[PDB]
Amino acid sequence: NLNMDLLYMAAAVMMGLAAIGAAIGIGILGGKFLEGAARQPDLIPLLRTQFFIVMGLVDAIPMIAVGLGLYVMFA
Amino acid sequence: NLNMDLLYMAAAVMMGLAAIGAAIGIGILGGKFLEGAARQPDLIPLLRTQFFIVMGLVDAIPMIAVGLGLYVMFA
Amino acid sequence: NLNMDLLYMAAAVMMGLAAIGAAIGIGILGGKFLEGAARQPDLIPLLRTQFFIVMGLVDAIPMIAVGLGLYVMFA
Amino acid sequence: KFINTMSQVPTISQLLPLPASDDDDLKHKSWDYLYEPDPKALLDTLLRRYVESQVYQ
Amino acid sequence: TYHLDVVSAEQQMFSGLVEKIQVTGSEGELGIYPGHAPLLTAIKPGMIRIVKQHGHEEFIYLSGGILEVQPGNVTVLADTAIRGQDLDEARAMEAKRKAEE
Repeated sequence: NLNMDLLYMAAAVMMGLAAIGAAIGIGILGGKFLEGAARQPDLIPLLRTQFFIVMGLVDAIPMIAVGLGLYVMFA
Repeated sequence: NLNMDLLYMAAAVMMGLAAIGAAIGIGILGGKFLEGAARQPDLIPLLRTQFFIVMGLVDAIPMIAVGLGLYVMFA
Repeated sequence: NLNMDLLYMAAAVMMGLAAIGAAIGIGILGGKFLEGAARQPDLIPLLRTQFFIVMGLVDAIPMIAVGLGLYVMFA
Repeated sequence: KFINTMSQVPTISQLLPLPASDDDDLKHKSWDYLYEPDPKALLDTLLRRYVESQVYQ
Repeated sequence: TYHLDVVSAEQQMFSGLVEKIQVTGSEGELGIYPGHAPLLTAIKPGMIRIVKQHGHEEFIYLSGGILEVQPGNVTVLADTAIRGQDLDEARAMEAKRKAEE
C-alpha cells in the first residue's frame, strides 16, 4: 500500500523543485539578456545565440529531475 | 483510505513549487524588460518580440509540471 | 476521519505558495515600473501598457494553482 | 570679438552661472545615457570643462 | 559602422567612420560595437584602440576627458594634460603667487 501511495509523493515534489530551478534560473539569465539586447541591438542575434549556449547548461540538471520524475511515474 | 489524499497532495506540491518557479522567472525577465524600456522607448517594440521568445522557455518546464498536476488530480 | 482534514490541509499549503508566488512576482515587476516612472515621467502611460502586457503572465501560473486550491476546497 | 576681418568689438559676457540658452529637444528620450559612476559627478566635470572651453575660445 | 570624432579644445585629434573601439572608462574597459547604447562617462589616461572601418586598427594616446555615445554618432572630448583637483589647486596657488608680484 504505502510504497505506491508515496510513489505519488516523490515524483511530484521532485518536479516541483525542478520547476523552481529551471524557471527562476533562466528568468534571471533572461533579464540580463533582455537588458543586453536593449543595450546593443546590433547584437540581438549574437546575444540570442550566445544566450542559447548558456541556457542549455542551466536546463541540463533540471531536465534529469523531470526525467526521474516521469520514470517514477511510469515505474 | 488515507492514501487517496496523499496522492492528491502529491499533485498539490508539484503545482505549488512549479508556480513559484514560473512566476518569478517571468517577473525577473519582465523587470529587466522595463529597465530597457525605461532608457529607450523606441526599443520596446523590438524588445517585446525577444521577450516573448525567452519567456517561452521559462514556461517550458513548469508547464510540464502543471499538466501532470492536472492529470494526477483526475488520476 | 482524517481523509477530510488532510484534503483541507493540502489546499491551504497549495494556496499559500500561489499567494506568495503572485504577490512577490508583480511586486518586483511593479518596482521596475515605478523606477521607470520616476526616471521618465513623460512615458508613464506608455510604460503602463507595457507593465500590463507582462503582469498577466506572472499571474497566469499562480492562478492555475489557485484554481486547484479552490477545487480541493470545494471537493 | 572678432566679428570681421575688418572690424572687432569689446564685450563682457557672463559665463557663470550658466546662461539659459534654450537648447530645446525631445530626442533625449530616444537615446538616454548610462551614468557611470553617477550623474552628479559627471555633470560637475562637464560644467568645469565647459567653462575652461569658453575661456579658451 | 559609426561616425567617431575625437576632439580637444585646441585641435580635433581624429574623426571618421569606424568599425569598433576599445576604451578605458572610469569604471573599466568598454567596447563600442556598431550601434551601441547611449552612454556618458569619464575616460582614463592611456592609449585607446581604434579600428577604423575597413579594419585599420590604430592607437591614440589621450590624456583623459569625457566619452559620450549614441548609436549613430559618438564623440570623445579629450583633455590635453593630466587633470587632478590637487594639481589644479597647485596651479591656483601658483596663479595667486604671480598676483602678489
